[PDB]
Amino acid sequence: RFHSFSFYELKNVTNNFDERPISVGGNKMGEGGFGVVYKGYVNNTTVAVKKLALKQQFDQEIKVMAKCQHENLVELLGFSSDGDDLCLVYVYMPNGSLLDRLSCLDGTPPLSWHMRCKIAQGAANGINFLHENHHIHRDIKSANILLDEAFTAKISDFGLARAVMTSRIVGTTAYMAPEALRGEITPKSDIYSFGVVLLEIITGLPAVDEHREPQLLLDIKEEIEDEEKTIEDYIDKKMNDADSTSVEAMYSVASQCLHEKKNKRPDIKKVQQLLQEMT
Ligand SMILES: CN(C)[C@H]1CC[C@H](Nc2ncnc3[nH]cc([C@H]4CC[C@H](C(N)=O)CC4)c23)CC1
Repeated sequence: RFHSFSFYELKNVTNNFDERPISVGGNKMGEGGFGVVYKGYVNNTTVAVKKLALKQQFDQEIKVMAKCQHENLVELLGFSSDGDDLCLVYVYMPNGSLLDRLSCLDGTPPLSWHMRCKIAQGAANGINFLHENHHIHRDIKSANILLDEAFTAKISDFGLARAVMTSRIVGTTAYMAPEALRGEITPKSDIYSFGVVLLEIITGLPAVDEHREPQLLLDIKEEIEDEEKTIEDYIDKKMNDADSTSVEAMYSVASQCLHEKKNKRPDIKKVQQLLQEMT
């Protein structure tokens, strides 16, 4: 099981929940709609503390994380429920998110094609574990693929995860399958979202850019298919080791995951096999 941390302990290790960025000497790593993420130091070890700011997503995170322990999923160390605020304690990921590394946020070097292939394989191994254990993530995106000291991919944020139709449509629209947008709950929707992640890895482009044509990255599949553009035209130029053949083998996997008809998309086990054959 997990550790029950006291609020006071979490308060002094996050320097009284210092909201100043790390870049100016504070403890704030990033904020989202459901809280603030702080850098902490417990057992000399660095930790990530999400102080929540909702209670259902707290319990859903603990529920899914108690059941799901894999090499390619972030690990939750514990939580704090007793004290003024709810916190979630995780293992620290020194290389942040795949989104940030692909955008080279804060001046970090571009990821090589070799690093990118491993991350794709890793993230897929994580999705396969989730699907084998009958869980649908519902928010597969690069911001939710974290990177450790060896740049091993770790799927994060199981707040919207589910063990089919719903009224409460959730996820990130730039990554969502057409049927997910209509209200269907299916593991096939996670496959589609992973296809967008593969496109981000090949291109280094964000899934949505309001000041770009096309605004949505998934739309380049149409441009390539209708021979208006090539996959080579889109390949991230911030790489020196991107081999044409393996880039084409990854784009084929991405194109397959982005099939508009959910039943024509491969299952996650087929995705792993395809990404393995690529290397
Ligand atoms: C924009 N950018 C600066 C981001 C800012 C947040 C960072 N988060 C992390 N950083 C390093 N170690 C980590 N371990 C675990 C996590 C996250 C914490 C938040 C959790 C949640 N349920 O929302 C998911 C797991 C984490 C990632 C980078």
